[PDB]
Amino acid sequence: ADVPAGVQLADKQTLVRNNGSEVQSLDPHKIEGVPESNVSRDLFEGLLISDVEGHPSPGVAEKWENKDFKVWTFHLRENAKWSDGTPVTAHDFVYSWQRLADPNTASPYASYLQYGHIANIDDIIAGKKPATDLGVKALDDHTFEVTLSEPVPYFYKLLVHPSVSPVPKSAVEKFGDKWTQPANIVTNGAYKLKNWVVNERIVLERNPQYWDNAKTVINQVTYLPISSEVTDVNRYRSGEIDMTYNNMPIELFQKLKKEIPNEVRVDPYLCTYYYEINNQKAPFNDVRVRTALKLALDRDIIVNKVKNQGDLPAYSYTPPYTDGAKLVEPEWFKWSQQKRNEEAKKLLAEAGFTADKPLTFDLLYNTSDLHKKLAIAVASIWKKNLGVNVNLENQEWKTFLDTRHQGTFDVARAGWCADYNEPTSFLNTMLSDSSNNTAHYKSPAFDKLIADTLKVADDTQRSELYAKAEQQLDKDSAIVPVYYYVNARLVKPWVGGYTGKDPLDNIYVKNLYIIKH
Repeated sequence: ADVPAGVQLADKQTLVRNNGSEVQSLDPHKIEGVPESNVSRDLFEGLLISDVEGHPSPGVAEKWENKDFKVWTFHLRENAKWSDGTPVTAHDFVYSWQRLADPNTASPYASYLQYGHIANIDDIIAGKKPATDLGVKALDDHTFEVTLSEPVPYFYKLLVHPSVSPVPKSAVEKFGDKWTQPANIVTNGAYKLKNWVVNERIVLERNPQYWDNAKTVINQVTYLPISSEVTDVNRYRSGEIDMTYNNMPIELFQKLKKEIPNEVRVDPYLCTYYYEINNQKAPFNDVRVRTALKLALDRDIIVNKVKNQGDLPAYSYTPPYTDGAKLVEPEWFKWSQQKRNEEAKKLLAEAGFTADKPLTFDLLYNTSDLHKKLAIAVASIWKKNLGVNVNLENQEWKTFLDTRHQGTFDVARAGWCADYNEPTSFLNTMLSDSSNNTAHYKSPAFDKLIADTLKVADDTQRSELYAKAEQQLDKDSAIVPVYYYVNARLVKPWVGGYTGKDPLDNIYVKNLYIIKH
């Protein structure tokens, strides 16, 4: 943390943050969501980290070079250590990225190594080559060298993500799935795990071995698992919570902006809220059905009437303000909702559905005030505009993600937030073989457009290809875009160091501080 000259620090430097749900895991190779990543950034530190404004910056690597954007050499600081005092070395990175690539680990982020095009990853994922063939090596204890199969000018931007953080081989090996328990875990971020009580709290304490420990200010941070946005706001206003999760309740938000304007933080956020259709399951394998659902949803009602928190109606997957996005707004987005409804009814009438045999399906969402209220509204809109019937089902976060990976669903509420600010952070998740493809969408045409982006060495050609890839997704109605999120949350006046400038919202508690109050 960089405390401004003249700010008076509180005697007690403790923080309580709501984290939206119980995490999937604390193992960097078994996680894929925002709540998980929030805790992961405090515990595990990779090659680079984001600074307080989100810029990729030195993490365990103090400096790095690239040869033709294909060979990346990371010089690791000599004093990087784990919480047990042992050094973090390039060998830790070699073992960790191999473990991520290994199919036996079954990471939801195995494909992150395909996104960076680390040599031999496709064969490793397919079981054709062992994980030790991965294009990574330790040239010495403090030098990690990464070899890609094609030039990737933005490669270093990927390296702030939890999937590429190091994990301690000796703890993993000795304790298996219990390596993350407080008595067994070993960490290299600013914090260490003190307590983990499922569905109650996660408490982290300062890690004195952290290389940058002298600049850490907060001594203890607690992460809560509260999925009710209403309850989160209530416990923030009672004094318990210092920073809510960034999902805001429809019941209270309008009141909140009028009651505590200065605590309501609203900033840009590279995330898209959408309804994920399971493209492999009939009748959702029919584009007419998917297009009807996409067109009949009334974004103006959802975004400005039912939610009204500053979100922008969406017509694509990749947010248009992603660095490198130059998207073409489709003609259906400019039409009237009436015109979109007739088209939708027409397509559904064409797909075999009638009043006697209507379209009825499930709408899965993770337990939340916000998502339930949006799903109820979407169900009403779809019923009125298209005559379809939907059965709402809530599931807790960890189970909800598993269900979508399992492809035991019809339509699911969904949200993707960028992992690095470049359109492929979104677009690579729709590749046929991506480990993050929960839409279960497989288009050889889409795959080809993305494959072509690194075969050109021109930003303009790349952007035009990303635009076309979005048009292909849209043409196939792989998803139902709803809105581009804003990052809205409450932060107490005494919480310093949170700028809101990072559109990825990669917060590190080591950067915050409590002002005397």
